[PDB]
Amino acid sequence: LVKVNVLVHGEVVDALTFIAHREKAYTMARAIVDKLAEVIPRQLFEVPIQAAIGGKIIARARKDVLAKCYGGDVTRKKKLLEKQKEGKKRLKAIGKVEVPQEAFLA
Amino acid sequence: MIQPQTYLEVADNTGARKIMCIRVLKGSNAKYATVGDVIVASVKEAIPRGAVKEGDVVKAVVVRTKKEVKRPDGSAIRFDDNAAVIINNQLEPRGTRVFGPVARELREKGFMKIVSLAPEVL
Amino acid sequence: MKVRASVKRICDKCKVIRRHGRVYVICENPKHKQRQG
Amino acid sequence: RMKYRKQQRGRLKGATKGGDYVAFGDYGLVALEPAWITAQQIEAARVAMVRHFRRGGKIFIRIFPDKPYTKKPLEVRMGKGKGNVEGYVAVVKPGRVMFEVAGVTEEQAMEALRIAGHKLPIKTKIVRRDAYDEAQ
RNA sequence: CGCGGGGUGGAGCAGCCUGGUAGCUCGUCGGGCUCAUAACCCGAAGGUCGUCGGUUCAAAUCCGGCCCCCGCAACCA
RNA sequence: AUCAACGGAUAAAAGUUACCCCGGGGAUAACAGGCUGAUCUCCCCCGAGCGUCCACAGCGGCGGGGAGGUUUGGCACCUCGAUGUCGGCUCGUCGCAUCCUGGGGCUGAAGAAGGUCCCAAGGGUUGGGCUGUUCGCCCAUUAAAGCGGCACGCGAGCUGG
RNA sequence: GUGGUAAAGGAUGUGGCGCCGCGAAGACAGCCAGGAGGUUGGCUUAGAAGCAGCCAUCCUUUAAAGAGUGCGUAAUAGCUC
Repeated sequence: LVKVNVLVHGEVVDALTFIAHREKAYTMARAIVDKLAEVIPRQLFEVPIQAAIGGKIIARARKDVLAKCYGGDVTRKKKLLEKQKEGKKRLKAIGKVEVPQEAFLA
Repeated sequence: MIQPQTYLEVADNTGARKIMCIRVLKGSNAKYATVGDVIVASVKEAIPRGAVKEGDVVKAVVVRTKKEVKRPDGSAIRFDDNAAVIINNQLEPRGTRVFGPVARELREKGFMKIVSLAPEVL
Repeated sequence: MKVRASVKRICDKCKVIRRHGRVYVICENPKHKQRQG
Repeated sequence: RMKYRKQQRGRLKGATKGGDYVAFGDYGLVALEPAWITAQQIEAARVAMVRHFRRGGKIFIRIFPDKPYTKKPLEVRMGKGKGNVEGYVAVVKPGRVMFEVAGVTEEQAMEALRIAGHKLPIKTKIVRRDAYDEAQ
């Protein structure tokens, strides 16, 4: 029966996982795990909430300023491209919570 | 008679006599909110404790204050614009509605029971 | 299922087709639309 | 990957015609007048190979990895003197002999060769034992 | 996609740029002061110098490009 | 004598202009044109290994072929004796590789529901919420609520943030 | 409607060409009845005793000799070949 869990950037997530018996691990993985996407996205980080059932992960479930200095500089584009790129590393980390549970449970 | 959003009188189960409208309920293009129709709308005014509270709702016509015609060319105007309220697809929340006899109302004939419930004076 | 390409006799034994200039294969099974056309 | 410990940092170019030869082991392939082929793809062969030969039928691979390529940095504009690196290929022109001996026997390769044949960016051809050679 | 700034004993930097040689601090092992602990007295202890591949009779070092960290850069279009 | 911006104007030498001017020139950009098609947009190809019996309903890892030419640019010869350069309303229209309605195929299809795949422009294809925005989110939806063309349709017709 | 700017790979397109299955004691079919007679699993035996997940390497007939290609589950049937 084991105890198939799940993963979601954070940890422990809502409150799933039971007992994956008879390959039942991935059996429902591509099902429940792929919970659409919590209906709500919250931010543009795109956290990857996998399924820490008991591995070894299993399941596998941003402003637009860049184009404004138009017509040139595959240079300066990059300059302003890194600015926000740094936030992600400082966001997902500092941006505690990021847990939008209590959606539909499906 | 017709309306997108507007001030239109509810006179129904709101805790005060008004609802803001949203729009016509069926034909995509239509603009006009013809009578004998159900509508999306909302109250803006207050309530005494009550029930329905603030939020959103779908529901129906009463009167017009802008020219009807009958096939028998009966006619009937009224410088005021109340309209019906409904829960779900169809049934009428409040079991109370003061209003008169009137003509166009039942004629959609999707909700016959109502007619009894608003028969009277004023 | 008009596939664009390939087609290599997949209802096992199967008939090459020549019609409307178009060229296909049908065998015993509908679950074998080898119309690369 | 498959290259190392470079003499330089960037070859020049050419491509016109060349010469390989006989098979080693009475199973093999050969092609036409190839453009360079990336190593992944080159390695992909054996990668594509391994699964199919009894998912184990051992085979010598083939030709060695070669030339550098790059978009300098990326897609800014020329300004580079011509540098930076990533991918490697093969000298490929008369239709080089491909190496495919195993003992894994018959069609299992021969269609894997078609697998290979369907693989790789050049029309090819299919070969085995034929007519020897000799060397001192 | 440039730069200029550099990566060192547990941590801290000194020490190097001036080819044949790393030091100063607490914290540190064991030891003195005690009803017990701090204080306070002492010892000893211990360093591929981010990699690397090279110049070199030899490289912490000279030198080069890969690896992280600092800062300057990134125009009117 | 690093006069090494090393054939050197001095022997001794910084900037800043959006307060600028004035000349000249397409013998260098910006929007645009076109160029090839790099990146993108899409379609096949191989078939792993999956997905109650499955390689080829469903998909597609590792790959390849493209095509196409709207974004990224590289370009740069039309031009500097005038290519007025964002969205917006107006009124359009081609194109389909379709987004809703046609007609099928196919089901891991009882059937309705659906999914997926062909072939086809007659049409049609919303009002708002808020910011310069297309875009995007959303609210009710409603048969449905598509891309993209056309100097990023549209200044001798405007708007003008 | 190939001329008519395209790859890949498909293609019993078609053409003629050389190389190899005519066995007129006569074939590959297409046909029709047989389509094996001790040809039945020790490892699943939930049945496989070909026709799910587990060996095919010797005789009987010769009509041919399917170690068995097939559709699948109570073996099995039952239709191919």
